[PDB]
Amino acid sequence: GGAKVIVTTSRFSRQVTEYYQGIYARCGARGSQLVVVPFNQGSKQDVE
Amino acid sequence: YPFPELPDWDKDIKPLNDQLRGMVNLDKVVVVTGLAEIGPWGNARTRW
Amino acid sequence: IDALTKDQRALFKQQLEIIARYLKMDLRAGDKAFVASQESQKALQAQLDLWQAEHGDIYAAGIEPAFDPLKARVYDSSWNWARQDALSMYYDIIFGRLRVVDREIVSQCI
Amino acid sequence: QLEIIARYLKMDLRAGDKAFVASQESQKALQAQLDLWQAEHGDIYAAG
Amino acid sequence: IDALTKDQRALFKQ
Amino acid sequence: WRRDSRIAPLRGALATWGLTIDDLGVASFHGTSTVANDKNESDVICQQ
Amino acid sequence: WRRDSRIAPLRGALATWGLTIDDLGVASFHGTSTVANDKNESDVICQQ
Amino acid sequence: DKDVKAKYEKYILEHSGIRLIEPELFGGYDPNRKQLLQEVVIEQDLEPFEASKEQAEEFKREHGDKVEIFEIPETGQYTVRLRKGATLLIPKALQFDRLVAGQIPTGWDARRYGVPEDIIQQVDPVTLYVLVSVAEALLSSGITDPYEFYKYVHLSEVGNCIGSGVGGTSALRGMYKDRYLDKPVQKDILQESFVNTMAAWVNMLLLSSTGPIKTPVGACATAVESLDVGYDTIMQGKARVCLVGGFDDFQEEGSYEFANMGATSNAKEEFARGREPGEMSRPTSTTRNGFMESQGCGVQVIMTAQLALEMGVPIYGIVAMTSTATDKIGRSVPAPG
Amino acid sequence: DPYEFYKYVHLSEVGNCIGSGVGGTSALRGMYKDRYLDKPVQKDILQESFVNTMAAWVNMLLLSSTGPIKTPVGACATAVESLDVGYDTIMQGKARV
Amino acid sequence: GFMESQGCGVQVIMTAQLALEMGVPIYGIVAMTSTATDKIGRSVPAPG
Amino acid sequence: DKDVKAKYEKYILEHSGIRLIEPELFGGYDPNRKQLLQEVVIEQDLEPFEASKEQAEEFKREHGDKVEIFEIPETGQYTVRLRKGATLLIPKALQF
Amino acid sequence: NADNVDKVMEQFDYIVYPSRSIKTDGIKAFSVTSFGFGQKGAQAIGVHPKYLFATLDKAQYEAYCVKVQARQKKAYRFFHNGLINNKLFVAKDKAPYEDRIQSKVFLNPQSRVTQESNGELKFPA
Amino acid sequence: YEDRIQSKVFLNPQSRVTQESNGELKFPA
Repeated sequence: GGAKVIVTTSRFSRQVTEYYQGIYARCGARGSQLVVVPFNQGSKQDVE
Repeated sequence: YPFPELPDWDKDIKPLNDQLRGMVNLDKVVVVTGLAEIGPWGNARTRW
Repeated sequence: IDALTKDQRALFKQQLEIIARYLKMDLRAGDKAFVASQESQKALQAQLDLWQAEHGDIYAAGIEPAFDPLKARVYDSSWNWARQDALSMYYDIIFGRLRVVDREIVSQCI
Repeated sequence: QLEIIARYLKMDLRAGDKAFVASQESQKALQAQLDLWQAEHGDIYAAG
Repeated sequence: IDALTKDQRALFKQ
Repeated sequence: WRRDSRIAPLRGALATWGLTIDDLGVASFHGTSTVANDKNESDVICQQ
Repeated sequence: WRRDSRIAPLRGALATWGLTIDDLGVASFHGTSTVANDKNESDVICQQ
Repeated sequence: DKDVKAKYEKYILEHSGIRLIEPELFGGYDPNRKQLLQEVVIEQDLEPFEASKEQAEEFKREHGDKVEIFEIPETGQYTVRLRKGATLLIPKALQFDRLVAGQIPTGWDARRYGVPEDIIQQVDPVTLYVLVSVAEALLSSGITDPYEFYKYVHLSEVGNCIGSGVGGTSALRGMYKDRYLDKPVQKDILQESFVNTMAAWVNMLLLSSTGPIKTPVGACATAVESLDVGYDTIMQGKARVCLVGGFDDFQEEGSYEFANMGATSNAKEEFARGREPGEMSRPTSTTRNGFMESQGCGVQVIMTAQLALEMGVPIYGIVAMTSTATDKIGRSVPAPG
Repeated sequence: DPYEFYKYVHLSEVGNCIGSGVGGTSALRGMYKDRYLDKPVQKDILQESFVNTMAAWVNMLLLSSTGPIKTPVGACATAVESLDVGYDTIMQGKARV
Repeated sequence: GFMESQGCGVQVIMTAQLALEMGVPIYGIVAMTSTATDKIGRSVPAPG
Repeated sequence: DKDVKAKYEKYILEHSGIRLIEPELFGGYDPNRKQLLQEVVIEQDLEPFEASKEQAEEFKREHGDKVEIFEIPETGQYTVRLRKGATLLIPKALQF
Repeated sequence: NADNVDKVMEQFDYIVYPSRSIKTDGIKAFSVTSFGFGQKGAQAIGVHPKYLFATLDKAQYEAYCVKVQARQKKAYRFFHNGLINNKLFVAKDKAPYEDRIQSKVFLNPQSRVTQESNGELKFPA
Repeated sequence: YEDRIQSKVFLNPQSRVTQESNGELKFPA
C-alpha cells in the first residue's frame, strides 16, 4: 500500500539493514517509505 | 582454469559475418588478451 | 649489610621530610585523597549491587537504551527498484526461472 | 634537592596521585552504570 | 662493594 | 571517423563493429562513494 | 615505413624529407659527465 | 577439500575485504595512535650520555652553544650534555579517524607466488603487487614463458606502460622521513620511489625487451590513461604486445593526507551511524559521504588482433576506444568536471 | 592569448603532456616530514605532490581545454618521452596543438 | 659524476597544417621519436 | 643601458650557473650542516613542562608508563614529565 | 551497498542502478569511465570478442579455436603445478641472447627466438 | 564560454571562439 512505516530492531546489524532494504526493493509502492531504527522496548527512555 | 568462452560460429557469429567480414583491419584493432589483479579480495578470480 | 646503610636511609628520609615541610607540600596528600575516593567508590558499588540483585543480569542488559537517530536508515527509492525488478523479471522469463504457472510472476507483476 | 633524595630512596613521590586519578576513573564507570538504573526506574521505585 | 655506594656518589654528584 | 566533425568518437568505434549507442549495455562507473563524483559521473555518461 | 622490416625507423623519418643518415649533422648527447653513460651514449649512436 | 570451507571460510572473509586497519600489515601503523613529534625547548640542563667521537661532533655541530662534548681520556669516547636552551623532539600520539581501509588479504605474500627472496628485500611492496600481477596476467593469456612473444615478434614490440598515482610510497617515506630519523634505510631507496621503477623491474625479471615504455601519472584515473597510452602506442607500430595497468599502495602518510582534504570517509562518524567496516562504501547512496582507501594493483596485457589470432591466445574483449580529457579553467584541483 | 587556439581549433584538441621524474618534491617533503614534525603545512599539500598537478595548473590558469592529458615519468629521460607521447597523441587525431 | 640542477623546459607542438594555417613560427620538425628498454638485469640505473 | 653591463655583469655571472649552494634559495639548506635526528632513550627523569589538556593527553597516549600528566587545578593546564626510559629525539648535523 | 539511491539520480533517465546481480542474455559493449585529481578524466569502450571473430571465415576462426584450447591446457598444467610448488612466478636469469650476439639481435628486425634442446627459448647463434 | 553554454560548446565539434566587443575571446551565446 502507499504506507510509510517505521520499523524498530533490537539486532541492528548490516545483515538486518540488508533484510529490510531487500524487503523494500520488492514491496515499495510509490509513496511508501521504510525507516529502520535501532530500538529496545525494554527501555523506558528508548520508548519516550 | 577457464579461458573466455569462445562463442559459437553458427549460433553467435554467423549473423554478423555477412556485414563484418574483412570490414576491419586486424592490425589496428586493439584487444585485451590477458587479465589479472591483486586486491582486497584476492586475484581477479576470487574477486569476481 | 644494609644495617650499615639503613642508618643512611633513615637520615635522608628525615632530610626529605624537612624539605617538604619547608616547601609547604603535603607528601602523603596523594594517598589521602585516594583512600577517600575509594570509600565513595564502595558506596556506589554497594547501591549498584542492590539493583543487580533485585533484577538479575538478563534484565539489566535488556534495559540499556539503544535508539540513536544517527543510525536511522531510510529507504524511499521505489522508482529505481521498479525498473530493476522490471528488467529483472524480463530476463527471468527468458531463462525459465519463471513459468506462467507460478503465482510468483503474478506477485511480481502487482 | 627533594627529587634527588626521592630518587635515591627509590620512592615515587606522585604515586599517590597516580593511583587516585585511576580509581576516580573507575568511579565514573560505576556512577555511569548506576545512572542507567536511576533513569529506567525513577526514585520512588528505587527506594521501594 | 662500591655498588652500595655508587648510589651515594651519583646522588651527591647531582 | 578520425577527426570527422559529423561522427562522435563514441559512435565511431562502436559503428566500426556495427553498433549504435543502443548496444552499450553496461556502464562501469568510477563512483567513489563521494558526494559530487557520483552526481557528476552519472551526468556526463547521461548527456553523452 | 611503419613496421617495415627493411627500413629502420631512423632511415624512414629521414627519407620522408629526402635525407639519408649522412645528413644527420649534430647529435645532442645526454652526456651526464658520468663514467659509463658517455662511453655508452657514444656507442649506441655510433653503432646506429 | 570438503573441509576447507568449514575451517577457514569464517576466517578468510573476516580477514579480507574492507576491514579495520591491521597494523601488522603496515609495520605498526595504528590510526588510533598517529605518531607526531613536537619541538620542545628544554629549560634545564640534560643528563650526559655516551657517544662516538663522530656522533659527539655532529651533536655539537648542530647545537654548539647549547651542547658540551668532552673526551673520555680512557675509552676514547665522548660525553654529550645538552644545556638549557637546547631544542628537543618529543613524540606524541593522535587518535585518527580513518580506522577502516581496503587491504590485501591477511597473509598474502609474493614469496608464495615464487618471487625471489633477494628481490623481495630490495623493492617496494608496490613492485611486489605488480610483479605478481603481471606474472598472473601473462598466464591468463596463455603465455608461460614471456619469451614466447619472441617467437612471433621482435624484441622491440613488447611494450610496457604500467603507471601509478604516486607509487613507491614506502621508499618515498624512507627517503623523506626514515632517513632524517637516522633509521636503517637502503642506499638506493631513491631507485624505488619512481613510478617507472616498478615498470622497469617487470622488464628486468620477466620480459626482457627493447620495447617502448611510457609510464603515466593520471592520479585516480591512471589505470585508464595507461590503457590509452598503451593503445595508441600499439596503433603506431611502436609495439604489438604491451602490458597495461595501474598500481598504488596504502600508507600512513597517504591516508592521513586525504583526510585533510576531506576525501576519505570518517570511520568514527560512520561507526556512529551504525555502519560496519566495508559497508561504509556506498557509491550512489543518499548517505555517501566520502571514499574508501584501498591498496593493490591491476594489469591487463594487450595485443594486435593479428598477433592475437596468430599466437592463438584468449581474447577477453576489444579496446574499442580510449581517451583522456581536461576540464575548464578553475582553481579547485580535485573538483571532478 | 592561448584562447587564440580556439579560433582555428576545438576545445578538445589542445593537449597537455608535461611530465617529470618526481616533481612536487617540496610538497612531497611537507607530507612525509614537515607534517610528522608538526610544522605548519597546508591541508592540501597532497594535491601538489602529483606529477600531473603541475600539468593541471597549466590548464586551470592559461589554456582552458578539454584536451588529452598524458603525463609521463621517464626518470632522467622524461622530457623526451613526453615529446613522444605528445607526438603520438597528435598523430592520432587526439589533438592538434 | 654528474651535476644536480633545477628547472624546467617546454616546447609547444602542432600539426604542420594548424601551424601554417595559424601562421606561427616553425623551429623544426619532430621527425621521429621513440622509447626503448634494455635486457634482463638487476641493476636499476645501468644505462644500456 | 650602456652601464648595465658594467654594474651588474660581475654579479650576474657570479650568481648564476653552477655554483655553491645558496641556502637562501632552499629555505636554509646548507650541505655543511645536514640536519638529522637521533633517537635517544633518556636515562633520568626530565623536567616538567606546561601543555594544553589535549597535548598532555597526546604525550601520555604515546609514552604512557614513561610519562606523567596532571591537571593544574588553577589554570586548567597540564604538566608533562617524561620519566627515565622515555624516548627522545635530539637533532645533529652532518658535513655533506 | 546501494542502500537507497539518492533522489538526485532520478533525473538520469538513461542510467539504472542495480542492487542485486542480473543474469542477462549477454552484453555487447561497455563503458568504463573514471576521473581523478587535476582534472584528469578518462573513458574507455569495450566490445565483445564475437564481433572481432565476425571479421574472419569459419575457416580461420575454427583454426584459431584449436590453437586456443591447446594453450588453455598448457596454462592449466602450469597453474596447478605452480600453485602446489610455489612457482606461478619464474624470475628470468639470463636474457634470450648470449652477450656476443646482442648488437646483432637488436638490429636484425626479424631475429626471433627458437625452441632449444633443454626447452629454453634462446636467440640462435 | 558562459556557464549556461558549456554542455553545448563541449559537444559542437565546430564551436569556436569569436573576437569580442572588448577584444576578449569568447564563445558566442
